[PDB]
Amino acid sequence: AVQQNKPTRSKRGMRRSHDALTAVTSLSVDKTSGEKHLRHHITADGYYRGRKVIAK
Amino acid sequence: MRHRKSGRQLNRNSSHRQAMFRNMAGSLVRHEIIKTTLPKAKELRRVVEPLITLAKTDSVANRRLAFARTRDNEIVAKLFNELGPRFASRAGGYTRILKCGFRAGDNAPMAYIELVDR
Amino acid sequence: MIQEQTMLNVADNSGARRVMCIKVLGGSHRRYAGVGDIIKITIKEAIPRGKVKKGDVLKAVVVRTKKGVRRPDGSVIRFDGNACVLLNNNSEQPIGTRIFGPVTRELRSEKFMKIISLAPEVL
Amino acid sequence: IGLVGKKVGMTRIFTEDGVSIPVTVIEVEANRVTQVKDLANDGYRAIQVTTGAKKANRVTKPEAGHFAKAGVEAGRGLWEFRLAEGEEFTVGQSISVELFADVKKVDVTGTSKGKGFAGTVKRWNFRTQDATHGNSLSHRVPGSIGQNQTPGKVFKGKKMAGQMGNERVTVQSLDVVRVDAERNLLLVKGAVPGATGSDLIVKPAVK
Amino acid sequence: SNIIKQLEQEQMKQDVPSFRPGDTVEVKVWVVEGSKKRLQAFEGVVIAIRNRGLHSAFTVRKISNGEGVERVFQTHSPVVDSISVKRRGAVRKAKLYYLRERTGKAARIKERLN
RNA sequence: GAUGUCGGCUCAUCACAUCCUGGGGCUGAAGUAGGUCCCAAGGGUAUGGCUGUUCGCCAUUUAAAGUGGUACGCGAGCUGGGUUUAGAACGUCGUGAGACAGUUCGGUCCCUAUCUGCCGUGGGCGCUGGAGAACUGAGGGGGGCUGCUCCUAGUACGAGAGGACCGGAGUGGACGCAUCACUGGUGUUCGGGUUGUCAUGCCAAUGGCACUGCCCGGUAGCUAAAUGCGGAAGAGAUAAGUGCUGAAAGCAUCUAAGCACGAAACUUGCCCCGAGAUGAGUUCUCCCUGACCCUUUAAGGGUCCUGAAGGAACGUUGAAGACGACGACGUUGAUAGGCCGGGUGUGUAAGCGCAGCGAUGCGUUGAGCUAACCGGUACUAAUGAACCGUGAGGCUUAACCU
RNA sequence: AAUUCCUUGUCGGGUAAGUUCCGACCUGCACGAAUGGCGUAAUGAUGGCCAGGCUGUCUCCACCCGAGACUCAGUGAAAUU
RNA sequence: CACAGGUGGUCAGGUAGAGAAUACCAAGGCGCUUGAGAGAACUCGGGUGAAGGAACUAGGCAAAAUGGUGCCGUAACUUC
RNA sequence: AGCGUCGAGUCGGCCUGCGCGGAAGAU
RNA sequence: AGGACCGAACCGACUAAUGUUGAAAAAUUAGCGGAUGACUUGUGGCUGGGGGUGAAAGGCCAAUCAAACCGGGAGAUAGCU
Ligand SMILES: C=C[C@]1(C)C[C@@H](OC(=O)CSCCN(CC)CC)[C@]2(C)[C@H](C)CC[C@]3(CCC(=O)[C@H]32)[C@@H](C)[C@@H]1O
Ligand SMILES: [K+]
Ligand SMILES: [K+]
Ligand SMILES: [K+]
Ligand SMILES: [K+]
Ligand SMILES: [K+]
Ligand SMILES: [K+]
Ligand SMILES: [K+]
Ligand SMILES: [K+]
Ligand SMILES: [K+]
Ligand SMILES: [K+]
Ligand SMILES: [K+]
Ligand SMILES: [K+]
Ligand SMILES: [K+]
Ligand SMILES: [K+]
Ligand SMILES: [K+]
Ligand SMILES: [K+]
Ligand SMILES: [K+]
Ligand SMILES: [K+]
Ligand SMILES: [K+]
Ligand SMILES: [K+]
Ligand SMILES: [K+]
Ligand SMILES: [K+]
Ligand SMILES: [Mg+2]
Ligand SMILES: [Mg+2]
Ligand SMILES: [Mg+2]
Ligand SMILES: [Mg+2]
Ligand SMILES: [Mg+2]
Ligand SMILES: [Mg+2]
Ligand SMILES: [Mg+2]
Ligand SMILES: [Mg+2]
Ligand SMILES: [Mg+2]
Ligand SMILES: [Mg+2]
Ligand SMILES: [Mg+2]
Ligand SMILES: [Mg+2]
Ligand SMILES: [Mg+2]
Ligand SMILES: [Mg+2]
Ligand SMILES: [Mg+2]
Ligand SMILES: [Mg+2]
Ligand SMILES: [Mg+2]
Ligand SMILES: [Mg+2]
Ligand SMILES: [Mg+2]
Ligand SMILES: [Mg+2]
Ligand SMILES: [Mg+2]
Ligand SMILES: [Mg+2]
Ligand SMILES: [Mg+2]
Ligand SMILES: [Mg+2]
Ligand SMILES: [Mg+2]
Ligand SMILES: [Mg+2]
Ligand SMILES: [Mg+2]
Ligand SMILES: [Mg+2]
Ligand SMILES: [Mg+2]
Ligand SMILES: [Mg+2]
Ligand SMILES: [Mg+2]
Ligand SMILES: [Mg+2]
Ligand SMILES: [Mg+2]
Ligand SMILES: [Mg+2]
Ligand SMILES: [Mg+2]
Ligand SMILES: [Mg+2]
Ligand SMILES: [Mg+2]
Ligand SMILES: [Mg+2]
Ligand SMILES: [Mg+2]
Ligand SMILES: [Mg+2]
Ligand SMILES: [Mg+2]
Ligand SMILES: [Mg+2]
Ligand SMILES: [Mg+2]
Ligand SMILES: [Mg+2]
Ligand SMILES: [Mg+2]
Ligand SMILES: [Mg+2]
Ligand SMILES: [Mg+2]
Ligand SMILES: [Mg+2]
Ligand SMILES: [Mg+2]
Ligand SMILES: [Mg+2]
Ligand SMILES: [Mg+2]
Ligand SMILES: [Mg+2]
Ligand SMILES: [Mg+2]
Ligand SMILES: [Mg+2]
Ligand SMILES: [Mg+2]
Ligand SMILES: [Mg+2]
Ligand SMILES: [Mg+2]
Ligand SMILES: [Mg+2]
Ligand SMILES: [Mg+2]
Ligand SMILES: [Mg+2]
Ligand SMILES: [Mg+2]
Ligand SMILES: [Mg+2]
Ligand SMILES: [Mg+2]
Ligand SMILES: [Mg+2]
Ligand SMILES: [Mg+2]
Ligand SMILES: [Mg+2]
Ligand SMILES: [Mg+2]
Ligand SMILES: [Mg+2]
Ligand SMILES: [Mg+2]
Repeated sequence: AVQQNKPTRSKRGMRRSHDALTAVTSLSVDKTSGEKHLRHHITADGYYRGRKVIAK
Repeated sequence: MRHRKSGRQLNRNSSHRQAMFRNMAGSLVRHEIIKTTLPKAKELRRVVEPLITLAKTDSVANRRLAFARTRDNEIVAKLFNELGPRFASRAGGYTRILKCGFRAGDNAPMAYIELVDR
Repeated sequence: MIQEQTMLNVADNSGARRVMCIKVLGGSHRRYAGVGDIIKITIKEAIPRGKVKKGDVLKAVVVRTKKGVRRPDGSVIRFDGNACVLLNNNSEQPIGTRIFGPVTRELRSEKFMKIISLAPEVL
Repeated sequence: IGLVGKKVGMTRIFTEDGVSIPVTVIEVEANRVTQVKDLANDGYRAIQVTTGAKKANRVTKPEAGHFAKAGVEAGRGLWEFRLAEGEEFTVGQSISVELFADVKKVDVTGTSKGKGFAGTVKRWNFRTQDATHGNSLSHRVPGSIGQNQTPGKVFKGKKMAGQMGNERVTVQSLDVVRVDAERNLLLVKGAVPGATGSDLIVKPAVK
Repeated sequence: SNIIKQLEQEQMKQDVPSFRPGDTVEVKVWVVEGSKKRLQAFEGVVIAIRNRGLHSAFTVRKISNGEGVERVFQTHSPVVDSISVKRRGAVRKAKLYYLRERTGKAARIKERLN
């Protein structure tokens, strides 16, 4: 099965109207380190909820 | 439908899953913290925590059951001599999962799983 | 749970030994006969001198089934084989004069009271 | 009117004459009248009821003000029952399962269990095609879905695969086996829609 | 849960005897033939037990008038008047479905002597 | 510059010239059972043997086994037996190549769906301040089948033979919805037996591999063969039909005026969807009661302060689920895992001791182990925040109140 | 009849029921003797028919294990128009 | 094509086994150049199935079944 | 006409205008 | 002894499913036939296009066969599109 007519740039754009990405709503701030991080995830420097959980 | 069913298939067959969790349980007991995918970490709790519970009561029978389930006498010794004693007064919850972002190669959600008194 | 093509043993002294169900009677698209239901049969095996012959087409009442019968408390009675009693095609009265093996209380009705009376036990 | 309850599960009642009655156990706690609707204000006659309990932190301010007007504790939801002409109720009144003490049969409404996306075999009792005899990839598939150029379309309501279950279902004319006001229980003969723990609406049988 | 367990507990028989698969049991059941109610005995080998509280059941197999018969009794049913163990059997398995393929000498169960 | 073909399968949909069930007139209609015509399309409307068959014949059912239309409905849905390629043979025709609306054996069925359509399921915006709920019901859909037995009654009817209407009670078939208490299936996540082999130093005990190695059982869940429930009654308006009163037409006449009956069709009643019903409805509750500047004076634009109700997001998740969605829960906490106790299943672990030359048996012991179950329990993970959403909501007119 | 149009010939067998099959009959549309006739043990991934066993082929499907399908990240076609 | 294809010779360990079959291993060599989740329909490849047992179908197609060694025993017909 | 009653029209053909039945189909 | 029997290698290709913009311009998987012979296989050689070769299918002769491929006559001819 294949198209009988070439779909338009308009229709292509309409299909892609749901493709937009969503930015992370907000980042959390660790209470000790002050580092931004994804909520419920450890920081880049290995903190979570103010505790040095992971060294380096 | 999967109503009320437990256990993740993890895109493996039963023999592969069993072997993988035996290996990963060994790794967590040895190192006390490992990094793995978040779903594997959640499944690993159901394998590792019963081994620690078993290890609270040191007997020949329990060491052999632990050996049947781990196949590593270094792991069995650590379970019975170190971890069982360390967790003697703790009613479950011997591990904690800490989410740690996404793997570079495949964007897999990752977590650390560690023993709680590490 | 007897259907077309099911082979049954015979629980009587009609002379038939093996019969095949060729119709479950008593409704359009009716799938199954259980204990106490009337079926159409053909005789597949009969003893040399009986009241019936191989190839005769007649009726039978199912008296024992492997699927069995449920009772009002949830209990089940199951038999090791399927068996029926041959009936005259017109009168629907037993051909034989003796009944072999147990039957069930499901046959206690006016039509089959003769089978109950002849049966060695009723479960 | 009826009452809102919860499906506890199924069991049986043995009678002395050796009948086992399969029963659904429905927990029917006090239904509290939260609003009375009348012709003047609402254009129809009904009671709104709540039952059970909700944690204060999950009760929104709009919900809480509605319950506070009635002078009732917050329950887990709100449901309406239409009133017949002689039926009168007051806001704050509690209605118990004793309502059904002399009711012989009930209709029970619940949300059926959810089967997710179901094929035509399961959803509509379509017959399978041959497992063998040359069948190519078409064992549980639906078969033809229409005719030809006339009408050159599929008709609305065509039975096809899709969401099955997880919908409102009423089972009518179930025997009331026992009304136990002390334990807040209604026992009805036979199965009713939904999973253990789901909400049930129980009404005297319409037929 | 607690509700159902309470509803079930009040219906449970309190004097059900101990028995095991392989035991010979005689079950006396009520038979109502008009106004006449009487006890009928069904004696045979217990081949299966379902332990399930009020929903407990057990399956008894006998060879009756030349025919194998199995009855699944609902243990707490009032139809079952009484259960008595006539012989204790020594078997390994919980479920003795293998006896369905056995007759006569092949179907014998050793007595459990303790 | 291709509109795939007989028959089957799957899935249908319409017509009515009706096969059954419903209503009715006439009968050469006693009854039972028929004949024939009228009304009626709600629902229902065989399985097999033979043959590629459609059909037909036959067997045995059924209330009945309707007739037609839909590309002789349906191959981007299946089949490929028939038919119509290439091989081969028979009969036949032909000197022959070959041929036959003769036969015979063998003989590749492609397509990831763009649009329409259809089944499901979301996102957007709208509905005029915002928000959380409960609804009304325009409208739409589903459902609508029927046997047998008994009673009425061996009554009415009939010479007898036989044998009712009307009305009542029960019990089924088929179909549908739900459910898992029971009976069962499954149950590669539970327990056990066992073959070969390799390993853990060895013994003993275990693990890997051999389709889950092969098996025997089996929890939860899912489930049918399991077991609950359904079709209706009632009402309205009618069809054919039957009438009342009644002239035109002193009579007669169901009809012209007027009035009454009358069917599974129709409108309701039952079940489900349903306010995008843009004609965007209703009810209840909740929230926001700050300054100032500017110009293209306007439903104008901006700045500072403010950020509610609620929402979303994230997390732990669910008998919810393709994803979205929907539901529960987030420490003031049982949301999930673990843990504790129980249940269930398997069927008497290991170790030790005893008996035996030994395989093995016996004791400790209904032991040990035990998933998705039940009852509990903050041990682990569900974070303080942050984010979105604002700051009293247009004009006109009427009525009521200042 | 690998040949018979009429034809599902007729009769018998087998089946509850057999346009096929087997046995006969002869009315050979249009067999027939090395473009061989009629048989024939053995042989055959050969054609037809029947029976026992066996079964999800089917009544009528259910559940389960895996690979896809679905979601996320990376890469990234096609016929057609 | 870093392609389930094709390509002659030589070597020949252990346990079980008639065996170079087959299972498990040794020496030795590999996990096959996308992964991660989820646990719908449907498709593919498999396992089990109550009662029935060819009713399926053009046709038992496919599946299920049988399956080893020793001994006993074995019909018509036959070119023996 | 209906019942000698009875007291005004009545009867049935022809021609012609317009209607009625005859009249069942498939999204 | 054997164009003997059962059965791997080896040589084949009867059935089914898959695949059919394939993993593959003929395969894969489960079954299947031959397997001391009219067997199979390596290397090299010979036969050439109206010609070869053919246990014969118009089969095969470099993914091409009722007359190969390449170049030429050549812009054959085309009352057809
Ligand atoms: C090739 C054409 C086919 C596929 C089949 C065709 O059938 C025939 O043409 C039968 S005669 C040819 C048979 N065969 C070659 C010997 C080729 C199919 C058949 C059935 C008709 C008779 C002619 C029209 C048709 C389209 C519709 C149809 O029914 C087809 C054509 C346009 C179709 O493309
Ligand atoms: K039709
Ligand atoms: K009539
Ligand atoms: K109709
Ligand atoms: K056509
Ligand atoms: K076709
Ligand atoms: K098409
Ligand atoms: K297709
Ligand atoms: K279009
Ligand atoms: K169940
Ligand atoms: K189960
Ligand atoms: K082993
Ligand atoms: K609205
Ligand atoms: K949804
Ligand atoms: K918990
Ligand atoms: K023991
Ligand atoms: K022991
Ligand atoms: K136990
Ligand atoms: K001929
Ligand atoms: K010749
Ligand atoms: K000869
Ligand atoms: K043959
Ligand atoms: K040439
Ligand atoms: Mg076009
Ligand atoms: Mg998109
Ligand atoms: Mg769970
Ligand atoms: Mg994957
Ligand atoms: Mg394995
Ligand atoms: Mg669900
Ligand atoms: Mg079918
Ligand atoms: Mg194919
Ligand atoms: Mg297939
Ligand atoms: Mg159109
Ligand atoms: Mg064209
Ligand atoms: Mg009509
Ligand atoms: Mg209609
Ligand atoms: Mg109607
Ligand atoms: Mg037919
Ligand atoms: Mg057609
Ligand atoms: Mg048609
Ligand atoms: Mg196709
Ligand atoms: Mg088509
Ligand atoms: Mg063909
Ligand atoms: Mg030819
Ligand atoms: Mg409708
Ligand atoms: Mg049913
Ligand atoms: Mg249960
Ligand atoms: Mg079971
Ligand atoms: Mg196991
Ligand atoms: Mg050992
Ligand atoms: Mg190994
Ligand atoms: Mg190996
Ligand atoms: Mg008059
Ligand atoms: Mg009806
Ligand atoms: Mg137990
Ligand atoms: Mg053990
Ligand atoms: Mg003991
Ligand atoms: Mg426990
Ligand atoms: Mg012929
Ligand atoms: Mg003939
Ligand atoms: Mg046959
Ligand atoms: Mg004949
Ligand atoms: Mg013949
Ligand atoms: Mg000849
Ligand atoms: Mg001659
Ligand atoms: Mg000659
Ligand atoms: Mg010859
Ligand atoms: Mg992608
Ligand atoms: Mg590669
Ligand atoms: Mg390669
Ligand atoms: Mg080779
Ligand atoms: Mg090998
Ligand atoms: Mg799957
Ligand atoms: Mg199988
Ligand atoms: Mg199993
Ligand atoms: Mg079965
Ligand atoms: Mg069975
Ligand atoms: Mg059989
Ligand atoms: Mg058949
Ligand atoms: Mg058929
Ligand atoms: Mg086969
Ligand atoms: Mg097989
Ligand atoms: Mg040979
Ligand atoms: Mg070849
Ligand atoms: Mg092969
Ligand atoms: Mg051979
Ligand atoms: Mg061989
Ligand atoms: Mg040729
Ligand atoms: Mg070639
Ligand atoms: Mg030429
Ligand atoms: Mg020239
Ligand atoms: Mg030219």
